[PDB]
Amino acid sequence: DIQMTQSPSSLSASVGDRVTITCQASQDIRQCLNWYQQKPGKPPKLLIYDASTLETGVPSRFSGRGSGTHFTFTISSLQAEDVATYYCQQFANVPLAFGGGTKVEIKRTVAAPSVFIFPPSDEQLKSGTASVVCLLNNFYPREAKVQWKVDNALQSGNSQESVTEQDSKDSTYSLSSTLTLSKADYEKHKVYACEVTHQGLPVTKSFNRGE
Amino acid sequence: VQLVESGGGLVQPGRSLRLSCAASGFTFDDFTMHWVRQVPGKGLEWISSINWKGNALDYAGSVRGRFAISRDNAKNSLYLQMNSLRVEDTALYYCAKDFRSSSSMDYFYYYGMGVWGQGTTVIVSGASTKGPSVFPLAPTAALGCLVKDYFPEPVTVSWNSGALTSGVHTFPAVLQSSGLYSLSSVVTVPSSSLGTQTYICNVNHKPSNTKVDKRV
Amino acid sequence: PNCLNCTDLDVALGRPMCMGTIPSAKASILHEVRPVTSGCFPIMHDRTKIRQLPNLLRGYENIRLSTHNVINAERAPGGPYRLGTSGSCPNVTSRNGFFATMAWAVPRKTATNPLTVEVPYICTKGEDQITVWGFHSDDKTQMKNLYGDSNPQKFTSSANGVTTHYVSQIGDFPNQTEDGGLPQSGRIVVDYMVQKPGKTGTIVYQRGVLLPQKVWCASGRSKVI
Ligand SMILES: *[C@@H]1O[C@H](CO)[C@@H](O[C@@H]2O[C@H](CO)[C@@H](O[C@@H]3O[C@H](CO)[C@@H](O)[C@H](O)[C@@H]3O)[C@H](O)[C@H]2NC(C)=O)[C@H](O)[C@H]1NC(C)=O
Ligand SMILES: *[C@@H]1O[C@H](CO[C@@H]2O[C@H](CO)[C@@H](O[C@@H]3O[C@H](CO)[C@@H](O)[C@H](O)[C@@H]3O)[C@H](O)[C@H]2NC(C)=O)[C@@H](O)[C@H](O)[C@H]1NC(C)=O
Repeated sequence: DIQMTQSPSSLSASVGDRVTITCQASQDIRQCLNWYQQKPGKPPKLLIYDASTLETGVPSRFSGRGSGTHFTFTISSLQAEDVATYYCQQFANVPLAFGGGTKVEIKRTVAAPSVFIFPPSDEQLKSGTASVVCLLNNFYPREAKVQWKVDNALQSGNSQESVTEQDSKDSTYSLSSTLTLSKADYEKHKVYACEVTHQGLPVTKSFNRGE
Repeated sequence: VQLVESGGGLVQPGRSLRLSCAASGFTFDDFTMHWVRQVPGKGLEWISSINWKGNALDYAGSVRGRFAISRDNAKNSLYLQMNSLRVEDTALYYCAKDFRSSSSMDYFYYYGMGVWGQGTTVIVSGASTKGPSVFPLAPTAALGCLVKDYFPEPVTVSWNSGALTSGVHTFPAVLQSSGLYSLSSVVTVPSSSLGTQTYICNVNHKPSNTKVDKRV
Repeated sequence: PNCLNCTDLDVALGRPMCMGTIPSAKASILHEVRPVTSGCFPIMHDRTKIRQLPNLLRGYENIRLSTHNVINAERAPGGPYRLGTSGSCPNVTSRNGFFATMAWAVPRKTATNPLTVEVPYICTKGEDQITVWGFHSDDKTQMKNLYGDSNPQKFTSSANGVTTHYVSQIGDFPNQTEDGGLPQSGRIVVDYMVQKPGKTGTIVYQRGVLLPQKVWCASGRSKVI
């Protein structure tokens, strides 16, 4: 079987940079390779087929080169809407093999995340559970440290995070931390605060119970 | 050119199910058709490929003997009958058109797959379907909806019934410690639009038939 | 003809990569009592007199293949047909190809009556025209995928007063001899009918027919040793 060793695994580069992705084959396919781009959560669009020819509508900054067992995919000038997971694929043998994929993200400036806080709703505390939400919106870089504070006390293991991918425009991320507690534990304390740690912003957005 | 995948959902390990790919916009009987799955988080994995006839069938090793590919050139539909399902058959199954109208009839009829569909979600699991609970997020301003305790993936969240897509952030679901999923959807709106503007979120979970889509 | 790898019968069949300029000569040597193809799709050659085709061709001083297809095969009687290619027949631009002299009239699926086709003499005023044709036959389950008939198919051609018959074979195929080496399920039988100047050829066929595209136009006499 032919193994597609696609490389890199994940890269990052500023807007305008030259992005390059190589795909090796374990055996000779000689032209029967082609590159796909992954629009996040959306279909694959074909960019390069037969390893060098350029598809209808795709821009000129995308180029493929190579033959035999070595193949090269290059973005001449990296743009922001190019944030995607790209895949090579050989169709020279009856079994079809796709490369491992390469995650492409933009290297931009430092963006301070807008911080908001949402208490557990009237509908949810009817059940007997409290879910307090802290939103980290439109920030870069991806790394950020948010610690929950209930009545001036650090919690650990009570919350979970979820980060969106880099947006095609403005190349930032958005984070959601979900502090979950039982209603028996939510009405024992009053002040809930969200302390975030980033480059742009120490910032705390807090609320009082039922105010 | 359109490719629509349908029939994916929650199934037991070992049982049977069948996906349907309704094609339109091109001569379906001239091209070879493909199947590619993508388990969430990982990359693309080729499943099967049928040519413009039903004469030639190719199967990846993991599915050989269990799955079956077929097509109907009259109703321009591609099919994939999966049997003896395994939990590692859980993936997002794409339907793909091969660009070349290669009447190879022997081999090599597969080429660059020009057109893909939006896929259908297949999750092989013996767990309970659970219907989601929709809680609002109380408020330039920022609002949203909270969908909590559901299984399985996916869920769909729309804002203003699809009219409002600008500034929308729907976060990937988080598998909670209980085995259920929980995500959040927020949209930034100006502070002028608290009066004279009602913001509504469309939460629908097809496995639990639980849509009833509610207001913020 | 400066072309490489490709045997004399291989060019005689119009195999891809063996289209080429054919010179004329007034003397020819005969060096293959058993012409052999190393290329195109596996053939059961002994079913017909097809082996003697290239040695018959060299007997003519001037020999040339038709520039245009003798007929267009897609709109032949029996419903619209695709034009066949194959991996055993590598076209230097496509992993698939086929003979330039014939076409694979494969239906888009129901049992059919015997179909009749006349073959014109499109070649010039006096040059004898050799018309090359044949039929495919595969095993029972693929004859169903390919055609609307797993029964043996009937074939017969007539030209210059020579009226022959054939009947295809299902199952128990001999191993793949004198081909491109790729494991196939079916087999091919090839025959040719010669058409004197002005006269037409006739072919009665069923599912699995190989319709002709490029016919030979041969004239003159070349001494043979
Ligand atoms: C390799 O295979 C190709 C495909 O059969 C051969 O190319 C053929 O080239 C002819 C040259 O006149 C093309 O002619 C015309 O094209 C139109 C539009 O596609 C078509 O509708 C007509 O019927 C006519 O054939 C033709 O595109 C092409 N064949 C087909 C079926 O499209 C080629 O000769 C082969 N060998 C090589 C490249 O050495
Ligand atoms: C051409 O014929 C093929 C059958 O020939 C043999 O098929 C068997 C498959 O079981 C294989 O033979 C092996 O040979 C060993 C001795 O050499 C035996 O000890 C062993 O048990 C086994 O039988 C082998 O793959 C193959 N060999 C040869 C030389 O053909 C058949 O499989 C092909 O489909 C057929 N091809 C076509 C196009 O008709």
